[PDB]
Amino acid sequence: TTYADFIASGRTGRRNAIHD
Amino acid sequence: SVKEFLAKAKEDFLKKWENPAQNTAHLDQFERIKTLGTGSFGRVMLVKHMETGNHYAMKILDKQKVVKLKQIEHTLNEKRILQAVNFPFLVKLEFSFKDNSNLYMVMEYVPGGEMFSHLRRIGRFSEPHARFYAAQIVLTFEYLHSLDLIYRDLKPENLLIDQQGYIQVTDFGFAKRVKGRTWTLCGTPEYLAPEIILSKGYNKAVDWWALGVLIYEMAAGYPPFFADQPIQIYEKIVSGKVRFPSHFSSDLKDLLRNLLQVDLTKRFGNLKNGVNDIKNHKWFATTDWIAIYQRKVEAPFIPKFKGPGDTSNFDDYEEEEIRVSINEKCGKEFSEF
Ligand SMILES: CCCCCCCC
Repeated sequence: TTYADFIASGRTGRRNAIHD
Repeated sequence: SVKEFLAKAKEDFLKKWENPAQNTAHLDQFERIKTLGTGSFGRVMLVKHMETGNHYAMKILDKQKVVKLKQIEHTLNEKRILQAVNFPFLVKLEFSFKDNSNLYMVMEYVPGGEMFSHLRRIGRFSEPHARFYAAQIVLTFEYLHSLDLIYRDLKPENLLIDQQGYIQVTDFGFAKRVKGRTWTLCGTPEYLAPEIILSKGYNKAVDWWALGVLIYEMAAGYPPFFADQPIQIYEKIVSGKVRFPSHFSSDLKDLLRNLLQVDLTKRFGNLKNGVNDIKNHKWFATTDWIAIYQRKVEAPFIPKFKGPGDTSNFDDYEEEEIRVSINEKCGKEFSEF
């Protein structure tokens, strides 16, 4: 399931901003 | 009536924008209690103001770290804007000052935690729950954009829940007052509009794209574009394809198709009718915009409150010293702060 794929991913915690 | 509100809001703002408050407190007036987070840059600490006993959320930036990250202008943007705005769903800046080492913005403490926490734990919000929060963001962007401001970092991490169950937007580190187009690559990967990824000049339409992402994430429990690495998220965003859960209503999917629209002449928020294309959409037909603004609508949930100064709605973070050098750092770069 898409939910399972998300929960197993490395980006379910707080996400940082980017910049260059 | 909306126009008249925004005219007045603009004259109020411009007075503070052209004459910013500086140096309205000092560090020694606050007792440091506990770290509440990290934002775009720096950290946020729960503090208590001795003279009143009020609790506040104090954002701390190390001036030398800001310089290294090339965030000088963005930081001056953040403070100048925050001190000039005034809206129910924006966290209020109470004081700002600087010392030899750091910059400080003392904000209202919003004890209910980040939406992020609540959303991940529950899994997803109901459509009516998502709509209540989304409405508040629609009104906030209506306000901000009317002041020629672009926010550029909408996400659940930046949306705090107050003791009435309403949202307050925190962290203005990428907010900018710009008429016309701008080019800085900034934001959070999952929330970036295609035109940012593809290094085009862009405008406030990026905020409306980000609203699409947020409503999706609130109603699905995961973002419309996710992967293990940012590059893979960007390939998904610029592909032109989105999939909705089967539980999304047809009205929700239609809204989202018009928000997550790669084509700028078709993206809602960015057409001749402005924010009214969103406010008048069928998904929002039950929304009484004025009662939302007045905080008269009953919230989906009220955060648990254990007392003044309670942080149990927030994650724990490693505590770091507030170090103040005996030598002034970066004085010229931050002179207007
Ligand atoms: C009569 C009050 C209207 C409030 C609308 C707010 C627009 C951002």
